[PDB]
This record gives sequence, structure tokens and C-alpha cells, in this order.
Amino acid sequence: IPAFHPGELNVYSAPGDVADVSRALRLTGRRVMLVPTMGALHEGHLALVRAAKRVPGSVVVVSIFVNPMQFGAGGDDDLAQLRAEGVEIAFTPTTAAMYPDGLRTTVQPGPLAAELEGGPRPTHFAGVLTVVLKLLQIVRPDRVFFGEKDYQQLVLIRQLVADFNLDVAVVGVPTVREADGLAMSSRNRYLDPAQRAAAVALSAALTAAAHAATAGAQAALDAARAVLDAAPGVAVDYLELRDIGLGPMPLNGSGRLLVAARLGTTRLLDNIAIEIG
Amino acid sequence: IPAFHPGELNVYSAPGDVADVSRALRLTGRRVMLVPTMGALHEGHLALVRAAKRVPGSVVVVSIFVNPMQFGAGGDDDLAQLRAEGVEIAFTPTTAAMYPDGLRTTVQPGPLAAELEGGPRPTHFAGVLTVVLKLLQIVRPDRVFFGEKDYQQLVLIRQLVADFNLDVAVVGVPTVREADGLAMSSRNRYLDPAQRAAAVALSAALTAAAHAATAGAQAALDAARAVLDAAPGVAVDYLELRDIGLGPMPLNGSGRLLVAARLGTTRLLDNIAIEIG
Ligand SMILES: Nc1ncnc2c1ncn2[C@@H]1O[C@H](COP(=O)(O)O)[C@@H](O)[C@H]1O
Ligand SMILES: Nc1ncnc2c1ncn2[C@@H]1O[C@H](COP(=O)(O)O)[C@@H](O)[C@H]1O
Repeated sequence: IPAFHPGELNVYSAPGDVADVSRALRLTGRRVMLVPTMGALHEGHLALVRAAKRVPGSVVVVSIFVNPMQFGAGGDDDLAQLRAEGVEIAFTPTTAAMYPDGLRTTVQPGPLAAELEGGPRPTHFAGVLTVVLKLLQIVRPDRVFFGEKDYQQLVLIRQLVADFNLDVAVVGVPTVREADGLAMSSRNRYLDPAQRAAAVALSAALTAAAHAATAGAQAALDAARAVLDAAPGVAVDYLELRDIGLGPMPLNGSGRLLVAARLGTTRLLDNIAIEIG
Repeated sequence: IPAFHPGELNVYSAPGDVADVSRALRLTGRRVMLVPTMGALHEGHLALVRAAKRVPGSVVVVSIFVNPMQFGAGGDDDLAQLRAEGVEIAFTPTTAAMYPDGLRTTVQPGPLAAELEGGPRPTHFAGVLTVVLKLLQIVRPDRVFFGEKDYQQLVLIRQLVADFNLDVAVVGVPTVREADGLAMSSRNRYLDPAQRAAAVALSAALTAAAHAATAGAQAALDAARAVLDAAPGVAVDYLELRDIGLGPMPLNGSGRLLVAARLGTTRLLDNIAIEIG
């Protein structure tokens, strides 16, 4: 078994090393928490880590991995940040370690993967679910944390876990926002100051919608569309109101409003809870 | 937690019930063994059960489930037999319990699934791997047992376990045969006495090949083909020599010879280890 130093950051890149350390720790009664990321960490990621850390005695495992793009699809102080959060395990595998036999067996999501973010990127969620399934098997966490920021991803992870009978609790963590409401994202770094200012329209549109919703679903959608239309440098890709599981919105109930929009070349996403009437 | 009576047969049909009992038993140090079947049990299945039982203190879980056919694909004393073998858990889920949300997330095998048995049934191994992945997650066995009888299936399960980082040992169990060499199978029950007699040709052809192989790969294939051609009521679907992982056979080394053949309407399979020269 590789060395593990409790109460310090321990970095592993081989799946077998994390699997052995995780198994040994879980046997002592320390619950293991998994927080999957693509690195370039910010306060949105740190909220997931802090939620994992709230679990007494937990070993928090944060993975950093950028899954390769499949055919036809286009597209640092991380460890220091994790250490300062009291994360004990960082898992940083190479592509070759994750895929030693290439892309062979994979996960095929259900049809929700072709909707919304799957429209522009029809293979994206197959990659996500394949990687998350692997991380779950390597780490064997008690709980795994995903942000509401990627709501469709979170819903699909719930489907993965239900459909494959996975014995992990999926924990969704609320979106972390800047003071003006802009959802935090590493992509925000691509925005120039004017685009950053204009980008507040996404959260402004969704929050306006969530309040407009006392007057019903159409009022909510129309309020959001009006705010986005008022922002000249924001080009909307989609703005959709769905039920909480991303099926069709019901006449009366809880739903989710999702937007994707481009500021110049940068595509941003946001979503919010909606209660109808 | 559902009742569990040690040293007796316990039957569960709900995934959650087996998952809770398995988790509780594993915590006591009893290792859990999983033997997946489609019921209609015979001595070939019992060999898998006996191999599982050899593991001291093991709880043997035998699942009985017939996975539904996907679109475009065509096609009792089981519990008493398991009880007499000292099996403590039989898991007998309905289709609805296995697929409460229908066929949604599934496993997509690698390209070996389209070869050999996947030729006639291109969706068959996706169903197999999906079901086995679910059974593995429900039961969380230390080891899972598959017969060499279904060699391509066994190879694909090894791929599933490697590619998804599954923390289970896959145990292949040698094929159980009748006294004359016919590989045991529930399908043998479909054969009339004359067809049963003729069916010995499959094992005769493979065993002849395994001995002919001192003279090389072509000699081995030709010996097998000659035996099959000598049996007038046996129609060969395929006869292929491959490496042990079912890639192309190497010039010198270990391989596997696989045959599929029809006697009237009944399709039978057999395979054997081959050592080249
Ligand atoms: N602003 C945010 N608030 C909450 N979660 C976030 C935020 N940004 C990213 N995440 C979550 O962090 C995880 C890793 O994101 P990524 O590194 O973008 O794969 C995913 O579960 C995201 O949904
Ligand atoms: N004659 C046999 N010898 C060894 N294993 C067998 C035999 N017949 C069936 N099996 C194994 O029993 C398991 C269940 O088979 P089935 O019930 O046909 O799905 C599979 O792993 C088969 O490969």
C-alpha cells in the first residue's frame, strides 16, 4: 500500500494506488467523499469540497482529470488550494492510466444526453458518465458531490447511479455566484471586462423568471427572454423550462429554467429552481 | 434489513433487499461470491456454485434472471438444487425490478461484442454487460464466477471489469461435459436422441484439434473442420482460432478454438484451449 499521511495532502496518479488507500481508510470507519473536477479550481469547486468536509471524519478525495474528446467533437495552484482546504487525497490520473486499453467499454446514457447541452455535443455525456463510473469504482466513496451549476450533468449522474444500482449517495451542491449573481466558472476568465459586465444578464434573467413565476410558466419564460434580449452582446442558444428531472414541465409544480448563451466566443450556462405559481 | 437465516436458502427478488443483506454479511468478514445464471440449472451451473463454495466462509449468491431481448432480436427445481448445494442466497428479480425506469443508461461493449456470437446478435453483449454490471453493484461480491462454456462472454466480462475499474475478481470455471464430451447446456434438452448423438461432433472436433495442434494452427483447424464435415446433421456457423483474449491468433502461443453449429433448429457452442506447436 502506498504511503498515506493523515491530515496532509496526498497526491496519487495511479488508479490502483488511490483504490488501495481508499479501501484501507474506509475499513477504519473514515467515510470517503469524492469531488470530481477538471482542475482550474475556484470557489465553486471549493463549495463542493467544503460540503464533503462537513461529514465528520471524512477523507475527501478530489479528482482532477480532463476527459479526452471523442471523434468529431471540438473544445497552477490547484493542489495548493486543495491542501489549504484540508483535502487529504488528490487523484490526478493521466489519460493513459484511465484508458490503458483505449476507449473500449463505455457507458451509453439515456436520451436526456442528446437534449440541452447534448444538442451541440452528442457524445459529451457518454464521456462524463464513463469517467464518473470509473472514478466511483476506483474510489468507492460513500458520497459523491456535483454542482447544480451543471444541472443536466447532475440529473444524468442520478440516472447513472439509479440505473446501475450504484451504492453511492449523490449530493448536489448549490451554485456559487459572484456578488452580482454571475455563476462562477473557469470560463469566466475568457471574458473581457465589458463581456463580464454583460454576462450578469444570465443570472438576472433567471432570477427575474423565478419571481415572475408567481404569474405562471409563460410569464417566467417571457421575463427571462426579455432580460436576455435587453443585453445586446448576449446571444441565446437555449432557454428552456423543464421539470426537476428535466422531463416536460408540469402544469403546476417545481421546475428548472436553464439557459445557455454566448458572449463573443465564450459560451456560458446558468440554471435556477422555478416554482410554478 | 430483511431476515437472513444463515446456513439456509434465503430468496430475495428486490435489489435493495439483497444489497442490504450482502452489505451486512460482508461486514462480518464473510466473503460474498456471485454466480449469475438464467436458471434452468444443471451440473455446469453447479460447478460454478461449488467453485464459489470452496472459498472458506463465503456466502454464495446465485442470481436467476432472464434479460429481455432488445428491439429486433429474437430468441422447476432450480431453488431446490441451490438449497442442496448450500447456497444461502438466491436473487430472483423481475424485469420491472431490474429496469424500473426502462432501458435507460446501458453499457456499450467494445468491438469484440460484434464478433463471433455478436455477429448473429449484435445487441446481445450490451444486454449481458449491462445486467452483469447491475448484479455486481447490487451484490458487491468479492468474486464473480463465469463458465468457460461462454468464453467470449467471460472475455467481455474481463473487459468490463478492467475498463470500469471494478473491484471484483473474475473467476473462469472449466466447462462441464457429459461423459462423451458434449458441453452441458440447457439447450441440449431440445435435441432428439439422434441429434444428441450427432452433437458429440463439436467436442470431438475441438479435442481432435487440440491434439492436432502439435503440427500447427492449420493442422488444428483442418482436423476440427474434418470432424464437423463428417457429421452430416451438423451445420457449422463458425469455427475460429483466436488468441486467448480473442484477438488474432499469434504465430506461436496459446489460443482458443471456438465453434458454433446447428443441429436442426438448435444452435450449440463449444470452445477449447489450443497450444500452437
Ligand atoms: N459555480 C459553481 N457552483 C457549484 N458548483 C460548481 C460551480 N462551478 C463548477 N462546479 C461544480 O464543480 C464540479 C467540477 O466542475 P468542472 O471542473 O467544471 O468539471 C462540477 O460538479 C460542477 O458542477
Ligand atoms: N457446461 C458448463 N460448464 C461451465 N459453465 C457453464 C456450463 N453451462 C453454463 N455455464 C455457465 O453458467 C453461467 C450461467 O449460464 P446461463 O444460465 O446459460 O446464463 C455462465 O457463466 C455459463 O458460462
